[PDB]
Amino acid sequence: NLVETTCKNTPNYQLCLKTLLSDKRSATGDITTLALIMVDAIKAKANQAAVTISKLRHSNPPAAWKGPLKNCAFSYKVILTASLPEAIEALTKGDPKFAEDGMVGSSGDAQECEEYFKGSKSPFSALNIAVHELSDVGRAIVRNLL
Repeated sequence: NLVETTCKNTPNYQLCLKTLLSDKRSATGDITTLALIMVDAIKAKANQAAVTISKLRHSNPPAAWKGPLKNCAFSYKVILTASLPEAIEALTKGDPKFAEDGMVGSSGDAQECEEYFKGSKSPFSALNIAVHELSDVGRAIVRNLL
């Protein structure tokens, strides 16, 4: 019952469980594999956010959203091109401290994104919240190895 036990040691059991059991690798999965499955979930959501940000920026958004959008674009670019790749590298290399830092970064960047839309509607709030939730679950999985 590693998936059960692992997901119990996360800040969101039901999300962890739903996510790991979607993936085929979970049934035969050690802690690192489960980390690896979470990263790929974060990546799916981050790719969606990246496109969604781009669309909005191309849809003649109100001026007040230009700042937030532009900053969010940078956030997801870092997540996609640096944070997540380095986590996959680190988990592969057997160096989890560096994969925890990927999960910490992606969580803060998604949260910082949401935060720019404070006091207004947030046009892709669910995607920010998903990247943060999923990231906070990956970080917990990763910390079993520290």
